[PDB]
Amino acid sequence: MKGILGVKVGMTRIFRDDRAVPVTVILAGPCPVVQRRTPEKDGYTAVQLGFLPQNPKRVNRPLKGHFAKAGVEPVRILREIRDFNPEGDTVTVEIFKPGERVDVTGTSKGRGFAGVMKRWNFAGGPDSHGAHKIHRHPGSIGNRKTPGRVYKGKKMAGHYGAERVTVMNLEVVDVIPEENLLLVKGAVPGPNGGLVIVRETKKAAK
Amino acid sequence: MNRGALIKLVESRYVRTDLPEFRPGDTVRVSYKVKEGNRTRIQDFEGIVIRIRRNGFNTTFTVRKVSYGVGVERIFPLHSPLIQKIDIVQRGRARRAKLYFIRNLSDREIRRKLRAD
Amino acid sequence: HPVPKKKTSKARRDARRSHHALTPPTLVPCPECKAMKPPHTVCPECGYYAGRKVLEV
Amino acid sequence: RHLKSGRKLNRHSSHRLALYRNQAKSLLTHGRITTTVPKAKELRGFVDHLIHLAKRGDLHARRLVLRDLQDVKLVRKLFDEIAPRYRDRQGGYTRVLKLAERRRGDGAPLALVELVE
Amino acid sequence: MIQPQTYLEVADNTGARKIMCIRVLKGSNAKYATVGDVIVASVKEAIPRGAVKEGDVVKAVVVRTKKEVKRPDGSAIRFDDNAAVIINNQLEPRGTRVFGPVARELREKGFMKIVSLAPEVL
RNA sequence: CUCGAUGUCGGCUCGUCGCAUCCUGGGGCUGAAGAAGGUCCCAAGGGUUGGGCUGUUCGCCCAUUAAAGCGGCACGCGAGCUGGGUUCAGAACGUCGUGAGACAGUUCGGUCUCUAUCCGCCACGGGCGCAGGAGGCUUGAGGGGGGCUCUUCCUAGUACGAGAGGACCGGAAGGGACGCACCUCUGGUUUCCCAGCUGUCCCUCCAGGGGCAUAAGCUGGGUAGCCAUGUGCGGAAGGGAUAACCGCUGAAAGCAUCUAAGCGGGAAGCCCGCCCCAAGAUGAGGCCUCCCACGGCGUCAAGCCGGUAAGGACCCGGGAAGACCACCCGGUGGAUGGGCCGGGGGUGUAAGCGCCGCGAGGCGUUGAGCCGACCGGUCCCAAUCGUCCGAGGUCUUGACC
Repeated sequence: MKGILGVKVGMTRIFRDDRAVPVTVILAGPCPVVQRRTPEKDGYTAVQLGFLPQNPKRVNRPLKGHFAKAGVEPVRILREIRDFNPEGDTVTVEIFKPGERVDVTGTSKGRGFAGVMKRWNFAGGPDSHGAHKIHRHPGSIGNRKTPGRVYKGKKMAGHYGAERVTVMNLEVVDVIPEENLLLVKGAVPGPNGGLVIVRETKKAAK
Repeated sequence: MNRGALIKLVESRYVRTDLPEFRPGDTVRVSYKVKEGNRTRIQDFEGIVIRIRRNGFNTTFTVRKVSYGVGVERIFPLHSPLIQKIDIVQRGRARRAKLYFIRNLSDREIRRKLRAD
Repeated sequence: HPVPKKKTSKARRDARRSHHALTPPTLVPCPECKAMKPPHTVCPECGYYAGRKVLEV
Repeated sequence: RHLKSGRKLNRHSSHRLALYRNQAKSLLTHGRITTTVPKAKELRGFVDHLIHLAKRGDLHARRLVLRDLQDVKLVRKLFDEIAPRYRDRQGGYTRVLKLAERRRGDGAPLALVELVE
Repeated sequence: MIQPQTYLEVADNTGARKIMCIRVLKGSNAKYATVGDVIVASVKEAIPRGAVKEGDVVKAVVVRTKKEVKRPDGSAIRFDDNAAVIINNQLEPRGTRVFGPVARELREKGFMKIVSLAPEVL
């Protein structure tokens, strides 16, 4: 239970007798680019690609890695374990049925470098009776002979945007089998018009 | 392709025209009935009149606060396609300049001024 | 206010000055005459790819 | 906060527009001019749109960019002097190109950029 | 939209359509005398006669001004801030009051009386 | 140790461990019917509100709350603030003093500096390596993040019950607090997007504009990006060992006992399951594809040169990625930028001429005009030409050819 995708954009829709908002998932259809047979990679699983960026551009290696079970002419590829390939090509034109619950993730839009301000919560310090730092700045960092020094792992300023992550459950809402697309009402995990993936896990007993 | 494309599409799918009703006009206080309901599916062709205020525009859009003097000032904001709607008929005039968010209205209005426009 | 303590020898000084280090200048030959041309550029001779419009006076 | 950013420039919007123009003008004068890396880049974008109306060719358009450069000599100078010369291509009437050196004291990389004949 | 300390409006048997609430009656961590909620307060404004007084009740949330966003994507905002005063149980304060309709209220429900009570223009 | 120097309060901000645990649960006990209390042992998991007055932490008081703990770290925090404080001179009196002056009586003011070297933390890179030289997909030992809880409603007043009184099993529903993403929607911004305006010197008088009227003079609205007060989501299951505490089978105490023997019950806690790092885990790299076992040199050739574009680097040009850097897609056999164009969404009917008014302006051609980041067309322009480095890919053993 997994879908590979080019995440489109977020937008609003309606359901039953009320509007609410969704997101645009789009995925041509990855294919058995590589299989870890188990005897192969006893971490058995399926690795696939789902599109194709120019052919005149392509390392030999790629060319033949493909050769393998041979498939097509793309570059978007990655892998996931414990997921059979009751096919040798997958789309979602059904692959992913709506009115179902899902879990999913993607690249995480890339922030900047902001301290106690950003990075973490609590917006900085205070402002007025003190302005030799006006409004916000760095909290405190340890002490005299307690550990006798500077700590080792509390939040910290800077770069906190160039990373990746995911979201737990979300809704499958709707399936557009033609233009391999699906509306899901999602935390648009990470950008849009870029890269994402979906997987489904949740033996959740309410 | 991309966004523009595909999306344009899905929406077209659901909203279709918000129900061809393309009577915007800046001013015009006017009146409609939304399904707005509850209690024993009392979805009521409820009609509120309101002096036309603003709007959101693209797939999702909204015929904005049209302020209505109820006996206190109550401004009503409503999504456009939003299947929620049934009747939507204008009464007032699509006049006045400076464009929307002209809350001048709701704010310092004063019936007189109001008419002053 | 915070003047170090001593200087971990030239040793250190280097450690630093060192990772520092000075690299060299990119160049191929004039798409026209000869000598060194950095990627997109012309110069006091050839000066072009389609109209020297440059050099000599 | 910052990242996804469009129209990227330096100094101060007034200073800038100032330049963009002054320069757009001087180039118009000489067909080709010498300055620094993006000085050119963006100046391209700009003097760029200008030639665009240069072409526009009409009482109005005229009125406009003039609005911006202020001065007949050139006004017409461009609008008829070369505006024709170009009226027929698909813009990009700019040719921004990296010279041989960098101004002194600093090594500021520069170039010449002009109307692309 | 909300507030802790508040100069709010009412219009029940009010001493004055105004009282200052401390905070929200909800899940121990107030911070929002929010639309259709129930909270705490004392009077701020005067009161000709009236058995009301300069005390303090608790009650329920009307109007707001900063997004009445409903389930049906019904949307509204009144340039007014006020709720109805409660007597214990919730059972409203006065015989009547100056204001009207709209989901959020009835929806919260517990106060039908308020419900049929403030109907017409105003 | 300290007087060649160790900043004392109160508070702030970021807190970190601790249990004699407050709320949480697990419990045997009751003078335990129910419910509810109260009585100890186990267990820190998360959690462990606002104001008032007081320079006071303590405290007393308002309102809630599941609850609104004690305390370790120079009563954590000045190389991170604050500085009411008590504690340099003033002056004040109240009080001693023959008075000079004085009172840990008091009250009004009362010049807190900081360009980081080291180890330490937060990030990001340059090495050189995990004995072919390579492009890309993985699996994790091991480490990191979050594990709360209301009130209502579900079975609720049949448990208890003379009666007054109250359910374990268990099951819902939403909410608060909070963590993670994210703009559609909601609202916030938008130094140039558009629109209105006074004063002013300039263009050429008239309009039509132009710089200055603070780094946009004023004002009213305003994408896109970023962003709450807006949106999705999360804190689970469920698996295995157990704390107190409950039992089974059974002696040594030829009746008995949970008890060494052997077996089970059992906690929101411990390992896992949940996401996020990760072989520089020298103890991996596992798998895929691919150039050749590359070419010359004194045998030990683990050195040289081409070798391969096998591949990549360089420069260029582009990027919600971004201090540099590395990451990322592209370089014209392209759409990469800017340009242009169609379009969205912005402003609110232009400029001119035309129509009514001495005029002010009003109406028409006008919902025109002008536009920046948003969908995407099209080589209009500029991604030319080139250069360099990069196998013949650890030791070892066994096996086949």
